[PDB]
Amino acid sequence: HMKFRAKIVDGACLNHFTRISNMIAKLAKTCTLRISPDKLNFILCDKLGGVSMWCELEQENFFNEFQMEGVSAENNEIYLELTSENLSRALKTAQNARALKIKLTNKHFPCLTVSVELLSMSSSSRIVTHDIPIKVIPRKLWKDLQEPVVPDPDVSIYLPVLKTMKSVVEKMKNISNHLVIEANLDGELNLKIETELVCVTTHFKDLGNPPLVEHMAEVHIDIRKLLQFLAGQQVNPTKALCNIVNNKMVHFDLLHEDVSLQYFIPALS
Amino acid sequence: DQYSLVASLDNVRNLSTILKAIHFREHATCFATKNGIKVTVENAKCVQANAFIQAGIFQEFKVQEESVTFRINLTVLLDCLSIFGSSPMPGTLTALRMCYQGYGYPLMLFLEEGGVVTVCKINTQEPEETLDFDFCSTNVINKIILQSEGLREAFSELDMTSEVLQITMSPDKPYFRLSTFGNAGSSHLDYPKDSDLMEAFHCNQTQVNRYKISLLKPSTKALVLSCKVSIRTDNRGFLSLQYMIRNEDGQICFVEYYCCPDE
Amino acid sequence: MKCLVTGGNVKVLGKAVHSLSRIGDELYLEPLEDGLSLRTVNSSRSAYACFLFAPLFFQQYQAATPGQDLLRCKILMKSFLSVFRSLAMLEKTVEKCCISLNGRSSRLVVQLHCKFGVRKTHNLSFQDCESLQAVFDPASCPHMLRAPARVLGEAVLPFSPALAEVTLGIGRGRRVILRSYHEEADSTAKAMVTEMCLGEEDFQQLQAQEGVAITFCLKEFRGLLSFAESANLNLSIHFDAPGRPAIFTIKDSLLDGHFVLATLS
Ligand SMILES: OC[C@H]1O[C@@](CO)(O[C@H]2O[C@H](CO)[C@@H](O)[C@H](O)[C@H]2O)[C@@H](O)[C@@H]1O
Repeated sequence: HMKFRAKIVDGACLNHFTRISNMIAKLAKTCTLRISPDKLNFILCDKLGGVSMWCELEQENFFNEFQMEGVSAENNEIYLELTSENLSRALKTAQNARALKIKLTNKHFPCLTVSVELLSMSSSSRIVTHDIPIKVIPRKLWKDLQEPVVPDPDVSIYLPVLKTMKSVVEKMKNISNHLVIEANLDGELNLKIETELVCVTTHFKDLGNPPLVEHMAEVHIDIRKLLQFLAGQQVNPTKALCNIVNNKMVHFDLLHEDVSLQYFIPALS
Repeated sequence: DQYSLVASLDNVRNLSTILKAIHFREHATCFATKNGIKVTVENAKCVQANAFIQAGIFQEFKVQEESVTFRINLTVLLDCLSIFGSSPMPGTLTALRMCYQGYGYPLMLFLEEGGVVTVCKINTQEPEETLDFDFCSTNVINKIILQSEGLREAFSELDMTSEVLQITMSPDKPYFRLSTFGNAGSSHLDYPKDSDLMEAFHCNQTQVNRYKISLLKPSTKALVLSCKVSIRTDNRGFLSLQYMIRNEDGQICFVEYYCCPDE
Repeated sequence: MKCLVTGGNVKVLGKAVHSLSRIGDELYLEPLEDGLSLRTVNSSRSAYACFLFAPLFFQQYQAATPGQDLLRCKILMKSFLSVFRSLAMLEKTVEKCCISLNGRSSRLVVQLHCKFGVRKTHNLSFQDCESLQAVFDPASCPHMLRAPARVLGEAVLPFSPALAEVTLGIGRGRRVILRSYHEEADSTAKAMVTEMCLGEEDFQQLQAQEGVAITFCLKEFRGLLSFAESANLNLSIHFDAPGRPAIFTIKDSLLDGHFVLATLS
């Protein structure tokens, strides 16, 4: 008898959650929500181009009420697959919300039901209810929903202003969908596209590197995936790190307001 | 430094904006001379759009020959010129340094914003036959100049359904008339010669010419950025539209549209 | 027939048309004694809309046209909508709008008198026809509701702009319920359902039996809502049982509007 029931009564929290939801709705059409006693993770392990995304929330930073029971005491977790825009559309009016309730239900079929109690001046407030269709993922499939292992990065560099990067890759994408991203321990990072009739290279410098030769570590990637990740970030993150594994993968590690986001983009072909 | 052409701008927008006014073809021909740069795009013998940026607009501008010409992909060119975004903020400029070594070499762009530097290598092509519409002020039957600002809304509401746009200019009423003839609909746009918008009116004969409207549609881009526009037709029936555009530094630049009549 | 509009009334006439273009493909026009009547109907004849602009809505209103006539005509909604397409260009540049017709004329003339002496003339073609009518009686409807359009606008906000049908129903405590409706089959791709439960105090009037519920076209309702919200007017809904039509009404001092929508059986 697995179950989940949570509530948010704090305005700032309700909005923070909503923003995070709008974000993953950008990074992936479909995602998996992992529920634990103290956390909530949004997971995308779509292997193709096997780009992965791992988002983690600390339940206590959002909910004033939180309760769940996994499949079994031993493995006290729950994995629900859902359509991202569904969760965003549900949080659509949370701007004028007094409270938010989320609860795993099974009326017509399994759903994550979200109830938004709108702000009111009387004793009776308007209520918006949304029944989000979810698919419970069986324990056997949980293995393919674990956060990717982080092989030590050849280079780990602080990322530049994301809005600026977005603009640049936005335009580069109009020229090619292949992109080379490179960086070094000297605080330099370059974005590069090369086609027969036009080449473009954007040089970022004085970026800094985290403690612990200056040849660069590079990696060829699908530009559309880099655009996706950047398009998702609504604001420049507190801590934003780019970790590259020469010719193998770029790994982004963001930490904005106690909410970490790990995006993984593998090399091409 | 054997560079046929070298140019610089503390503000790329003093170039990218004008170039966007004539961006309806993927390719354009660049013509540089001691006096400045002329970019031209053509639509197969029917339409020609030219943008001219006088050398005085640039901070650095030098040509090492009598004239230098080359063809480039305008779309890529504009994509690179706005590599840093299209919504810059006050006090946030993107500078440009253009370099074109010579025949057979790529156009090089160097842009920097906030210290970030973008390098662009845009291959050049062999120019092609560039149409010649010699709109001599001695061939001009009628000429008119309007205040661009108040024509934008109206001009964007031209029934694109009709395949043609008919222009009427005359010393008699109506003075200046644009007419369409679309799906079960005849429509007319009239501007009186004594209008506040009418800064100059010199029609000494009644002319009525037709043009395929879709050929004239792209002329809207230039209209939006201009502050003035003069309209002229000649004895052949060709249309000439000259747009006066003021850049961010108050300097003036012109865009010109020529269109053959429809028969 | 001659109708001359000025001031803000030009912009409101434009809105009425946009709002009408969201129901039917043909615009029916009847200059009546008590006002200009603009009507349209569904492509399936399941929706009916009508706006009646009282005489004082115009600066000059002359229903009768010289020559053997008593005008009743239909015009391509698209052609008429193009005239008022840009509510922006209206609000700003347009000062006067004059709609005219002669007995020996073949086209309907709409002439916008714009700033700086600019003038735009539209010659629309029309077809003489019979008065467009529908059958419905609000007075015999057992249930009705009345609330400011702004409020219903908020009631419909949670749903998707693309939602086709919606269910309106009365709950206990006199709570009004709006629920998204869909079709289809024990297949996957089950749709998310949204429900909005409104307080009783949100309605100026509510006379319906609990458990009562009807489903209708939201895309079409929104046509009347948009016009009503902007004009900040109250909206009434008169309905019966599933299968009978739902009647949506608004009433200003210079105009009347009715949208008669069908309900699933
Ligand atoms: O008094 C209400 C009664 O009038 C009718 C019949 O005349 O409606 C007429 O007037 C409406 C506009 O007020 C038109 O939309 C309608 O087409 C016309 O018949 C009845 O329909 C209504 O119950």
